[PDB]
Amino acid sequence: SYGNTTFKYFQDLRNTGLEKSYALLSGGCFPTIFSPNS
Amino acid sequence: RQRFTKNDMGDHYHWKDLNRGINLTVYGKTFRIVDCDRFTQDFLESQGIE
Amino acid sequence: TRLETRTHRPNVELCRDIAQYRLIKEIQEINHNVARLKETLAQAQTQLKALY
Amino acid sequence: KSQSDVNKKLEQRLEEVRFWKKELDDKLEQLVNQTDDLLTYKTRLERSLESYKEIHGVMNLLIRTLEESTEQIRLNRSAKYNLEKDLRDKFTAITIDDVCFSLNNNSPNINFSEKVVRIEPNSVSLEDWLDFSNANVEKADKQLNNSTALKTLVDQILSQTANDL
Amino acid sequence: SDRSAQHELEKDLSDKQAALRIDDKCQHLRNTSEGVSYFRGVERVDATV
Repeated sequence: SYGNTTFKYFQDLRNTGLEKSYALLSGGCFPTIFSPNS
Repeated sequence: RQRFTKNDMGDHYHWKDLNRGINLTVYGKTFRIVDCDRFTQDFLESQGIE
Repeated sequence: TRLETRTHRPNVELCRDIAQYRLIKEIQEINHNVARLKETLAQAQTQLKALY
Repeated sequence: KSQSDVNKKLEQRLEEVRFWKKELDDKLEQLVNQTDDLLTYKTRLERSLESYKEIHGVMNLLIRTLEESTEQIRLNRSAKYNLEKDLRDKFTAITIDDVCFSLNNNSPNINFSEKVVRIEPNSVSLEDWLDFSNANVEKADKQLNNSTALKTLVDQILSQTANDL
Repeated sequence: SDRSAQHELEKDLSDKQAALRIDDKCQHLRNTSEGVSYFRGVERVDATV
């Protein structure tokens, strides 16, 4: 539903935090997610 | 009859990605769409695609 | 004319509603009154025969 | 007396259909404005995308955001098409019924019908009619909500990334 | 003569009310409308009395 698409972007908010965290120091350990792709 | 592999991961051309006058590669050989027909026009515009 | 013309509404634009109902009732009353009037004419001409 | 009563109910139908068509017009024009704005935001996005050829995460993120934008605008003008066809058919009905109203006891080209006195299959009732209209309208409104939220969203994401760099 | 006058005024009224119908729809347009079309040409067009 639309609420769930907004929620998809809410995961995308966590993901924006995730890529910003992925743009941190190396000691900070973080994985890749499904968002990167070809 | 089978599904056509858009990209590497295994995606399918989900018809939401087809307008007039676009190209596409399918197992090597690449093609260019020209035009369409009455029912296709009506259905695609009902879905909304310009 | 009215009931005929209100038959060319494309797709879902037809309502079979209270206007239709009462128009049908109007047709009924027209026919019924015409019948009564013709009957009365019959009686009238017969008794005129008697007068002659 | 009977003739006058028929007149009345004709005007009743006229007025009600007119009100509904005006509602339809209002909602459609609002949606048109919103679609315009979303397309403008798409333009801004692709501008930034091409600019950053001059770190890598932002490229994939912005491509994906453009994807969801495409899906949103998709839904929006699908709803737009539904509402437009509804509007055109409503007006088609209203003009003909008004033509039927105009007639009197002396207008020309008046004749007999042959066989109409029955009820045809594929006919509906008032509440079903109203629910059809109501459903289409409320769907359009939901889509408007869609558009507003995603506008705000895109502005947030662009400003955030810009400040990040 | 009465019948003659009736027929004349009747056809006048019919064409005229059709004309009002037309001009109602003429007004019944608004910016960002549906019936819009890229027709061309008919600007220097007329045949009127």
